[PDB]
Amino acid sequence: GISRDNWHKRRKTGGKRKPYHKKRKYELGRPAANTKIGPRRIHTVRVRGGNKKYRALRLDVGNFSWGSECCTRKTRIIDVVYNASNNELVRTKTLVKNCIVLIDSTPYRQWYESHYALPLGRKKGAKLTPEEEEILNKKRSKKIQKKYDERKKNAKISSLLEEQFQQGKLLACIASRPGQCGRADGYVLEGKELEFYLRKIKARKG
Amino acid sequence: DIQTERAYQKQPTIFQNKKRVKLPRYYKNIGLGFKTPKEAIEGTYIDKKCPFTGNVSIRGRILSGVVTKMKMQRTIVIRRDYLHYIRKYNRFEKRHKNMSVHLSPCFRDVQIGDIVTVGECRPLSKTVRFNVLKVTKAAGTKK
Amino acid sequence: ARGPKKHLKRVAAPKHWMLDKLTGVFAPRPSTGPHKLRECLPLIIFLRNRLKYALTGDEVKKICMQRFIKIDGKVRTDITYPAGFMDVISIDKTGENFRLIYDTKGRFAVHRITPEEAKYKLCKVRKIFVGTKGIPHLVTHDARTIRYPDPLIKVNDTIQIDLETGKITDFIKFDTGNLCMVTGGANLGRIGVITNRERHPGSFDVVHVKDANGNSFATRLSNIFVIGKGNKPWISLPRGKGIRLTIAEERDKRLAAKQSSG
Amino acid sequence: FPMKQGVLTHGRVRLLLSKGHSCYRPRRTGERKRKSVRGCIVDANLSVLNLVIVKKGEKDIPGLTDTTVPRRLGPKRASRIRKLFNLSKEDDVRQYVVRKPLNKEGKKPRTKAPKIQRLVTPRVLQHKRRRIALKKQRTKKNKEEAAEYAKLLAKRMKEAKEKRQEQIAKRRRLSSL
RNA sequence: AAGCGUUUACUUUGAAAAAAUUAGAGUGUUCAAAGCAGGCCGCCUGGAUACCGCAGCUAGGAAUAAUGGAAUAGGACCGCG
RNA sequence: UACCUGGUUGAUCCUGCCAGUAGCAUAUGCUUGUCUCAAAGAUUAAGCCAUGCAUGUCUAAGUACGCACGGCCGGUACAGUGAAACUGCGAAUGGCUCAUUAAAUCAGUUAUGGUUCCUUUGGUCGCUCGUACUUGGAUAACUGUGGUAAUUCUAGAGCUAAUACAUGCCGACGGGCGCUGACCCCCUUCGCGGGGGGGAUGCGUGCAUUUAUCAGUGGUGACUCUAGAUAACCUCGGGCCGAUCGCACGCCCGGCGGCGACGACCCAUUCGAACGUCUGCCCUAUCAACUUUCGAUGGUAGUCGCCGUGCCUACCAUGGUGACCACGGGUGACGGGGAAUCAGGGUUCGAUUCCGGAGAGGGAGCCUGAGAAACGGCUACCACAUCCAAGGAAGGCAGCAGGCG
Repeated sequence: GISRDNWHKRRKTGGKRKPYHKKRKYELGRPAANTKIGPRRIHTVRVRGGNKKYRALRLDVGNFSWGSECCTRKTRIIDVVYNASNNELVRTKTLVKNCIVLIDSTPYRQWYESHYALPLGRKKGAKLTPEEEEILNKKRSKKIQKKYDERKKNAKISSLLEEQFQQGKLLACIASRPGQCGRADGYVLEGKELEFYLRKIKARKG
Repeated sequence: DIQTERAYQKQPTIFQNKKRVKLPRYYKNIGLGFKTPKEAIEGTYIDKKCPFTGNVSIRGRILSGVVTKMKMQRTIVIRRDYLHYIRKYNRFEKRHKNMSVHLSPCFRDVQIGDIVTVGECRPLSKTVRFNVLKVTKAAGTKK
Repeated sequence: ARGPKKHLKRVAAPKHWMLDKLTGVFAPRPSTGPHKLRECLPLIIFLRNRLKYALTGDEVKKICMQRFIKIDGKVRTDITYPAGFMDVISIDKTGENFRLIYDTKGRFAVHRITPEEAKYKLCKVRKIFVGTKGIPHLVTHDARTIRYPDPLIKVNDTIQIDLETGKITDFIKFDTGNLCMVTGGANLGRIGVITNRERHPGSFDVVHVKDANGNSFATRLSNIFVIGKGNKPWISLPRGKGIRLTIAEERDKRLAAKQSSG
Repeated sequence: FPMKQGVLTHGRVRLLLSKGHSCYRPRRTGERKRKSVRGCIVDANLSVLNLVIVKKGEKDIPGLTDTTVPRRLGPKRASRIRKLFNLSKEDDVRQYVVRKPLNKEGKKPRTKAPKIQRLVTPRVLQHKRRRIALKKQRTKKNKEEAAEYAKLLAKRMKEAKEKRQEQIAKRRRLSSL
């Protein structure tokens, strides 16, 4: 197959390296995974040393971390928006490392409304009819209200992050290598990182 | 200033999106009695191949050279004069091997003819296996 | 080659085994174990060439399969087990215990020890590891990973382990003035007191060791094994006592003993 | 040339066959070899067809259904013996194992019984007690060695605190000097 | 006792440098080419040593051959606002 | 032993080469009594091969219902050998040759802090909080039918075993640690307020992998090292937490026990393998410019890989080497330790028993396996070549002998 070798190409000066041996097994090269968004299809590949790597081929879930409060949730990926490597990786929705994806914000909304007891998202005009989040937001005791108020004092959220929670989709960068270990984890963008990636998405869209 | 590439430029060690009520910069010692430069700590750039603010460690050999080419970006070409002794003809000869060394951007006052100190590391590219550790100015020419 | 080696040539065999050329093409390749390739002496060579008990390798296989040779706490049934430095071979029927110490030359010595000495042995630690639950681990030269140690132990120290339980009893810390056994190189078999330590950042350190007769010599740290504190070793020493006197003095000691014996 | 299921032809097809495939026994561990088989469609370009009578008709054939051949080997696993004889988990298997008579000229008539595999025996019970006793020994060794290292670390902490107090007393002596 | 010290070429010591082969201690394979053996009423033993180009590490020297200080003075040094 | 002699001329002295002189290799001619060692299809053809052999293997310790032998003490399975076979491991070791290869291999010195690693050895393996006195069905060996001219070609029918293939809990297991926390208690304030404790239900809480944060037990010259805590995953083409076996036999009043063997998740050790740092190689200018959007030299971000790298991909900059000989070509060049000649200097050979590299006529691709781009492994093309009943099958002696050229 394809070989990883520094001898198949030219020198520093420009001459040609004549082959003194053929392709080896330690010069192993395998084709790309190029995973998609769908039901979980992860194959196993025996590698050098008897170990196993995990090729994703279609994958939707991803355990994504939010770093200002350091909590991860298993979140389904729905869209691929930005990739600094190739424009074709944005055209055809292919997950690789350092992709900017739109992820569901409802587990982070549930965690925020269960921890800090503050409304998150919730465009004015709608109320929850199963009443479960209303029960989770109301019905507080005497001395635990001080702890909820001390949580409320340190619950400032950014403007662009608040707009993204209002839209319901967050921007997440894929940090784990998806085609090697099979997992496609990552972290939610915040601050100047999110401003830079939104400026690049706006420059792409025009 | 910085961040002119397509992706975001940051250091993989430090975190910068903490709860706010200057960004923290990571640096490290290099060993072998070499002192760290001031601008590598004071600056706001990044470099993943810098021997002070990057994921690379200086091992093996520590050598020297003289700078002869600076036409490349984030790397320079040094020149190495050495004398070879043939056992038959008891004289010397001038040979030079001009290796490519990754010039870290912590040094800015670098011209040609400057004696530079290089150090062995992991191969960062096809022909670069060396980082610039310290830069000595050439003989004379204060301006 | 397309994998790991399994044979070893007689010419490619190391010098300290002192094997002969006329007999065989191959040499007994030592198996994988606590010691390296060119630092040990196998059980088949120790039983056939040094002691001259058996005659053939089949007889060596018969001796090791009658369960007679008990190497350092457990009977091994292999003829090419790596028996390196500080190894106690216990033979039950003869009542003889052998400690593998180097001679003053490059070879090992047939060194007879008491069972009171054979109960313990001394081993230099190589490194200190931190296990998965914050547990310190000592890794020695014979790959003995011993955990929960005395926290006084450093990288270049020696520990006195017990063969019947596999636990440490005492230790020698690397201090200036202690004894030394040079375990490798041109000074293979030298015994002297440590008089200088020279550190090197990046480069490899060196130790100047002074002989008891006044012969100071430098030695790299990779071939240094301390055997006691000051001038009191905790092992028994073979004849020669690690001096390496001159070849004219060796000729004199041979000729005077020959003319005295007659 | 033999047949093959699923290749779905009528002529002659050469295919790669490995371990786990029909009409090819591997010789090396993982050896693959081109073999020549036929499709699973029955035509006149054949020699022998293998037929299995599933349902027996009205009349009785004297060639197949007349002479009945008994089974050659009996069950060997005790669970299969229980499944055959409809046994419980408390009754005996050794008295209910199937044994075979042996008779020929010259030698005496014998009766041979198979070795029952996976039968509950006190040797397996002793091994089952043995590995959990080794687990108990490992846990007791970890507890005793952790307690001994806790005592040793407490002694080292006491002497290190004494050394720190000596160093702070030396600093106080230098400050008074 | 630990650290620093204007850079090289040079020069001296020290470790690392696989064996066989090269020289060479001992040995009556009847001598010798060879081999690592043998002698005594269980022991004595040896199976050494030397060379190992070239490059690299370390520890002293600065004669020799380069290299530059400060000259529109943004020149050193002990101190201040 | 730092060595000369004859030859141009009628004769002399030079330069100058030739011829003598002595070894080490290769062949050849003549002759040949003993004995100890001893090279031996390398030079042209790394050209082609009939024949036969060269890697298979069982211990009391994985499977034993072939009477092939076999003991009588049996009805409480298997006395003990044991063909064949499943499974495990080796077959990636060794032998041959130098075809290719000129900063390539290789020699000296380095690091893997940038990676893997069978076996052996030393550590781990009630740490996890939810039928176990032992789980399920398929098959070989065997009985029987055979197809083909022929193969180490195999199929349908009846079975039967696992340390081959999957599922999988009892015991520790009663309480600890973080959370939600119903609710309760004490003091003070007229009161809101403030301070200090106990606690129902449920969840998570072993090692290993992935994501990010906080702090900084033990070291290195140096970590984004080892380790602690924090919020989850733990790839159905699933990760370990023994659903194994053998020998004498004991202690309680059914429960407890030894010597071992084998297989295993992780950390070390060893044999290594591979990528890298610096220096070193024959001749040629009738080879002066070479490389480069068919990667050339770097940066950013990815893919693959065991890991670091244009190894490869998308976009940017036009760079990189060279008269100190790059680039191109040739070699009757594998490199080295070494061999011969020798005053000192050097000159020539090295394919050859020791190490490293390459390979089985030429390339290319892959399963197995820890380790192969393996060829006494396969898969396609070129060249050679075997049996045929004319449908097909089958091969790689630069291994050992042997045959042709």
